[PDB]
Amino acid sequence: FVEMVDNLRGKSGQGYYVEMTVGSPPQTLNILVDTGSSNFAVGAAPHPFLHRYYQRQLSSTYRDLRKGVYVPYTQGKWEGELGTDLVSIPHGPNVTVRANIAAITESDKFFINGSNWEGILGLAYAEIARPDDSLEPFFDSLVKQTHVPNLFSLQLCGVGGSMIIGGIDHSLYTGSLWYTPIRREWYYEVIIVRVEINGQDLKMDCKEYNYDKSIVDSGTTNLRLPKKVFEAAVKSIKAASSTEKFPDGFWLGEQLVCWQAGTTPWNIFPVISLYLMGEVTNQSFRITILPQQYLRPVEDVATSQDDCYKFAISQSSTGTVMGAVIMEGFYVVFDRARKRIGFAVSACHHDEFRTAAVEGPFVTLDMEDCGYN
Ligand SMILES: Cc1cc2cc(c1)C(=O)N[C@@H](c1ccccc1)C/C=C/COC[C@@H]([C@H](O)CNCc1cccc(C(C)C)c1)NC2=O
Repeated sequence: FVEMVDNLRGKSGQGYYVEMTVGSPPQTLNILVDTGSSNFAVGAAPHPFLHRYYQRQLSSTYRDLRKGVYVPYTQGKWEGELGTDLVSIPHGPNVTVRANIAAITESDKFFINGSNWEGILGLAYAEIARPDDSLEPFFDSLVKQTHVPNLFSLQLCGVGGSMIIGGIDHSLYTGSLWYTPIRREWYYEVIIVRVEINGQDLKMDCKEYNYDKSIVDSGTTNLRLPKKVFEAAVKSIKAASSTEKFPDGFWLGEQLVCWQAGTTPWNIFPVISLYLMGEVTNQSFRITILPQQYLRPVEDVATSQDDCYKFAISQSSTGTVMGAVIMEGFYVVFDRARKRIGFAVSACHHDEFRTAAVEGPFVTLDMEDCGYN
């Protein structure tokens, strides 16, 4: 696993990617790591934002599946043609597998100018693959075709980080690993049982936190919350930070807030705790996130007399999304073999006053199931 450490790169706010090769002879591409979807897809024709792309006609091992595919995400969409080819991860396990690949031929608001990645690795389950669940996802192929154990973990550092395939690297975290069940195998779906802001409970029925599912998604930046939960959370964050007033556009994630370089007032912003269902009845643990995680710096030389930030919590109409802002400075273990997700504090986490945490146990008397439907 040391060979896999620091195998992820990224531009701030533009996506974490791993190097892969596709085809025979190997064509090198940088591929976005996405636990929020299940299609492996690569740019396969010119695009103003791509420095390189998959050339199927140079690969003797390419097999055309004679089927088109269209994938509309929350942000962005693409379409292209299915086939299969040999794939390897130079800084992953030492194996070469034959995998499904979508050759993207048209796209809209999907590739990002300057992001350095040319494709996406959907690491979730076949139930949400397009065009349907018969298209085996990459990680499934890898496990079936090799001896790699059925689990991977991600340490995203807010850029670089590590994707450890087939295991857990103890150098990447401290303290204990706490596990929450994967509720259903489609997305990495989990259940939040409680939310607090500065230790104050939001006080809603816990099904609202999971309306109509809650997922762990490395392919989305923000923590995204159902409308009712989002409005409650903003109200409580505004209340805690009320010594300064910000425009509504800031709270809507449409406008930056800036402070003279070095003077960001971290202390006025609250910590947010998300309590995740535990492995034992009515037990939970919490992960705590600091404003350094949910106020995302926007690098722009033009504004660089200041430190400028966007509010990285937003409203969702498709359930909770624990995006990269939540994953950053946790080590997150996708323990597919045991149908659970592990969290620990990451070696790449804080202030001289507060530190992000993963801790438990917490018990609740309330017998409600927090799962939505
Ligand atoms: C609002 C928003 C949504 C999404 C991405 C971003 C922003 C974004 O800004 N992402 C960038 C990034 C930067 C820094 C860190 C992490 C990500 C770069 C990543 C692009 C890849 O997009 C991946 C996609 C992810 O699969 C979504 N999962 C739920 C889902 C919803 C609908 C359909 C489907 C499947 C089943 C087809 C899944 N993310 C976004 O939609």
